[PDB]
Amino acid sequence: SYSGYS
Amino acid sequence: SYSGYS
Amino acid sequence: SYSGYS
Amino acid sequence: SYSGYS
Amino acid sequence: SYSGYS
Amino acid sequence: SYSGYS
Amino acid sequence: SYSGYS
Amino acid sequence: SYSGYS
Amino acid sequence: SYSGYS
Amino acid sequence: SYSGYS
Repeated sequence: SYSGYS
Repeated sequence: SYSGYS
Repeated sequence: SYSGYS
Repeated sequence: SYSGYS
Repeated sequence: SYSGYS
Repeated sequence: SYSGYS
Repeated sequence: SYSGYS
Repeated sequence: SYSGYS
Repeated sequence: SYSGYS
Repeated sequence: SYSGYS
């Protein structure tokens, strides 16, 4: 998964 | 999954 | 799933 | 699912 | 604002 | 703001 | 702001 | 801000 | 996974 | 700011 800001 | 801002 | 802002 | 703003 | 799952 | 999963 | 998973 | 997993 | 800012 | 995993 990805968590945060892209 | 993705959580946050893209 | 996706949660947040895209 | 998607939850939020797109 | 809030966007996503709580 | 908050974006994502809490 | 917060982005991601908490 | 915070970005990621907590 | 990725957590943070990209 | 904080970016990553805590």
